[PDB]
Amino acid sequence: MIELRNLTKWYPTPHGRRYVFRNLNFRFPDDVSIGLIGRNGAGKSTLMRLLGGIEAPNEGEVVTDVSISWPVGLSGGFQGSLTARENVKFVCRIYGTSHEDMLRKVRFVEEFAEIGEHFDLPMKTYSSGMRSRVAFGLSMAFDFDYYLIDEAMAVGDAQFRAKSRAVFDSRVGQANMILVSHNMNDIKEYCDVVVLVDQGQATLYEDVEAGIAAYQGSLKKAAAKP
Amino acid sequence: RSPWQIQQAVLFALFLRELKTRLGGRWLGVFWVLLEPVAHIAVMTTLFSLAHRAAMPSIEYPVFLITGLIPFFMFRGLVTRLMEAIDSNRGLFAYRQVKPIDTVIARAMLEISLQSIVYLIALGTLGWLGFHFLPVRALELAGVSAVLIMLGASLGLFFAVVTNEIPQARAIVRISLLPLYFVSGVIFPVHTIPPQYLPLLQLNPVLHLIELSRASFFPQYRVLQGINLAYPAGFALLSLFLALMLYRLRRHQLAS
Amino acid sequence: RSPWQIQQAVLFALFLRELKTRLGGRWLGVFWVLLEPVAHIAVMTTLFSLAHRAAMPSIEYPVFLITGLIPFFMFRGLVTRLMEAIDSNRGLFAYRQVKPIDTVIARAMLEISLQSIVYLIALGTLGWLGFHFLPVRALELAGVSAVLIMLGASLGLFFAVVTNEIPQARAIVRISLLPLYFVSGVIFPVHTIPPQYLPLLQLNPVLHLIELSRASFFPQYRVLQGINLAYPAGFALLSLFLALMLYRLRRHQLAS
Amino acid sequence: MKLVSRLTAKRLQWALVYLPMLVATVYFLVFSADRYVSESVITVRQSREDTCYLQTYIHSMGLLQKLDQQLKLREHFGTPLRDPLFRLWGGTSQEWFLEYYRSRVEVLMDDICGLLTVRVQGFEPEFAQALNRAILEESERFVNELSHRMALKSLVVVEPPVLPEIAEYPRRWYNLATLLVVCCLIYGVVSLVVATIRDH
Amino acid sequence: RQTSREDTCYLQTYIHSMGLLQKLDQQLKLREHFGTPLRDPLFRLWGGTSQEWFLEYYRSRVEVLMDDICGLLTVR
Amino acid sequence: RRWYNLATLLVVCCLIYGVVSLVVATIRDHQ
Amino acid sequence: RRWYNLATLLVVCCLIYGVVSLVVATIRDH
Repeated sequence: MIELRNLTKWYPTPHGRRYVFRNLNFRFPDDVSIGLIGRNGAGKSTLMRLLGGIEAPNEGEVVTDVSISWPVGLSGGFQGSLTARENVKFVCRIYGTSHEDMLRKVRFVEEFAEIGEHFDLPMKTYSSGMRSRVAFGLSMAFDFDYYLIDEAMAVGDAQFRAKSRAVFDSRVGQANMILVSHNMNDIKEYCDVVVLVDQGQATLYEDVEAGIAAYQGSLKKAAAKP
Repeated sequence: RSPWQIQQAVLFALFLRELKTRLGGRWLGVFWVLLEPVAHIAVMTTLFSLAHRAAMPSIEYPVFLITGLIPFFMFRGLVTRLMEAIDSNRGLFAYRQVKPIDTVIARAMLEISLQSIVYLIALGTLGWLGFHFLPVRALELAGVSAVLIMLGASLGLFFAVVTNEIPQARAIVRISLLPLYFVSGVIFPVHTIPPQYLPLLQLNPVLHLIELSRASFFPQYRVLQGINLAYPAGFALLSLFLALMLYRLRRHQLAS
Repeated sequence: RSPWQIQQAVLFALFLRELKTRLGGRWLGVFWVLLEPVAHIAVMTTLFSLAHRAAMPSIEYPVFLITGLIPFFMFRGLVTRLMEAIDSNRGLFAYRQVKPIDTVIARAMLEISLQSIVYLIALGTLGWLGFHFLPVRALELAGVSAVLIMLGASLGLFFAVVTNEIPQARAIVRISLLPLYFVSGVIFPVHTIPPQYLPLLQLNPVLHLIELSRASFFPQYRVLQGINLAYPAGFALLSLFLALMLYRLRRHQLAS
Repeated sequence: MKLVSRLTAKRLQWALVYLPMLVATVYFLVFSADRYVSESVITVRQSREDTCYLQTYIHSMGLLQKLDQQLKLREHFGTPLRDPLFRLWGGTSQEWFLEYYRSRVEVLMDDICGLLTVRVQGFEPEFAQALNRAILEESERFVNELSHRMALKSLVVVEPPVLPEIAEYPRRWYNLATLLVVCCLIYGVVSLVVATIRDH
Repeated sequence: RQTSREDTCYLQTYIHSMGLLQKLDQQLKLREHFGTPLRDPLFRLWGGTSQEWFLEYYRSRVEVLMDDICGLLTVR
Repeated sequence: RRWYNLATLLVVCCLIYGVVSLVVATIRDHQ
Repeated sequence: RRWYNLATLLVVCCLIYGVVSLVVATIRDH
């Protein structure tokens, strides 16, 4: 169960408060896959960050009784001067995971990353792909009830993308996923319900096709505005 | 999952995380942090030995200097590393159950443990040289040290919360700390300065704490009037209440 | 496109870049860079006025203290801001036609201009209070100031090149600068300290520079023996040659 | 490293908190012996050099031999068989006897008056007062003899030695409390250090 | 005063001395007077207390302050 | 003191030339 | 003092050698 109660989030600008959400109250459907769609700047990424706990709402709150993951593939939470083994160890201490569990978590991340000796080298020497790989491994290291993706399927090379797709296909049936993607084929394949974000309001569609049609109609209406 | 267990886990993670940054990667930060007191000891012993002999022929300079210098180092370290705690780990706030107060108190406990180690090492090497190291009254010394630690941590937390989104204030409080080295009378005994400027110097709580620590540490140490523990104790309690209240008021804005 | 022209353009750009960063975002940095000297003026005047009166009844404390404190502030600012120049703009070397030496000399000229402005303001406010401000021998004072500026910039560049890929050294040189405040004899006249420790204190070049600046600034100021300009001049020349040579050797490795 | 992780918590808890306090409580509440204190405050007048000589003379060896001849300190201090720490074991060396005596009598002098205070410990209050009185008499005779040997001066007793009613130095509760504080601090530091070495 | 600081600081030491306490207890019966308030158990002299505790109580009840710039003894 | 002065002036001139040449090379390194 | 003088001369020779080594590394850089 995920609920946004009185969620009001704004951005500080010199011309005033750029409000993104105003008194947003919305209940996510339970034990289903969610496709968060909307226009550019409508508020998909910030809502995903609010769900993942990266950014706290200015007003209201998010109430959840299930585990919500961080953006998968995000390298912003790392330390450049700290190596990957100590980084995933620190993330393990964040969630209070036991020593044996941390060991395998570390071994699993190291084996999935396929980086090598640079696994004992810090992120300030890493590239974008290396950071994406280690972030993806640290994301899969924990069994989350909900996994959040924002265009994380286009990272890495073809082999890494295929490995991630196979892993997530094996994961399907064990955990839920909130996906923010501009490609509606992925929404049709991976998501069971659709949540459209527009003008600070979230609308739920139990049918993926209906939500896609509604978003396309909203885009056409926006383009038709003179 | 009670809040206490996750709080303890994240505190331990932050503490060892800070320990890694503060100490050298080659495990050599202890060398510099032990060099810091001995240089001051050397320069003050070569600069004010005969002045202290003229001051009082009862307590030798090295122990009297250490027993005031190390608590002052603990205080300045607490203030300095506590005021910079929040604006050093902005990315780490991305994870849930992190908070800034956990970072500031992890830095506080790291500083406390490190300076306790330095104090124990200094007392050991002082007793190895034939000096006097055993405190005559250790309970009063422990209470005074606890009050000083609480005051330093409270001031550091207050400066961390208040001077958010203005680094420049952090630039000036440091220059306020330099005269406090001489105002507090840690180096030279305060019994020598004439009373004409005493009351203005009685408003420094760390002065009262240092004289009371010296009185509880040494046998037959004369403490002058108006060096009660009540004034620094009330200062520390009021500042801690104010800092906690200000942090509670500005909670989500500090996380950012 | 002559090398001097592009060098001047990038120096002006880098110069204003350092300016924006050093000065406040609300055009307020002049306030604190004027507040730093006056606090030390106040505390030293309230702490050592009668001591200076007992020292010599010829030169009043404010002008004598300013004329040594401002050059020392310029020297310490040059060293501190110069040694941190390379490891502050690591994202600036991505563009070509730029070098770390451009950043260090832009910071040097910014510090020189700021401290020259502060010195002129202090001299003006000193002459507005009825004191003596006009230098009796200004050419010798200018030469001494130039030597001190070159020595400070050279030491800062040397510490910038040498202590790359080890920030911990930058942690300890600050604690090497605090005793230098009292060793140099800027606050109190050096004529009072007994000669028993003079030969150890004559190895400080900034001491010689400060006494020579005071001698060239004041009429009938007695300079003690062994305060020749030759020793600090040779120190500055040798250090500048060594620093430029070390920069030239570690040129491509510095920028990364 | 195999035993480094084997210290766990309960072993460290036991061997660093509870066993030392068991032995401390057992010693203080049963094995300890009371040590009464007699306090005197004297000065020398016709002069900081003179009370300096006196302060050196109180802890000297010749005064110790004279007092041992007079009052038999070695026999008196060996009586408390229950206390093994603060008793004078028989057949011990002369140097240890001097160190023990110097520990038993504490000599202090204020710098702003020159008053010299002495506190003499003994296992019987009358013996402590007698030892303090003998110390004062021998000091007076010593300064008079030093004045006479050159070829005038007398001791001033601001406070004559008292006869104590109860002993004051073997404080058991205060020692237990400061042991609590020191033990807790030593636990905290060593547990933090064992945690960080184990995490490595 | 004669007809310095040494004699008045000797007095400062002597006011809290045990011999003066014995003389005052003989003269004025301090033990009997300081045990009269029974409703106050914190600032009363309990019966059958040790001589050391009696001396500490007397030192708490009599406060002696020294003015060094004037050399004046204030006894409260 | 002819020889001491000559040696000191030679060392000083060598250091000055080294500094000037290094500064000139650093200025030239802007292509 | 033969050994003290030899140690001092060794130290100053090592320092001189280091200085000329860095100088000759600098000039050799084209």
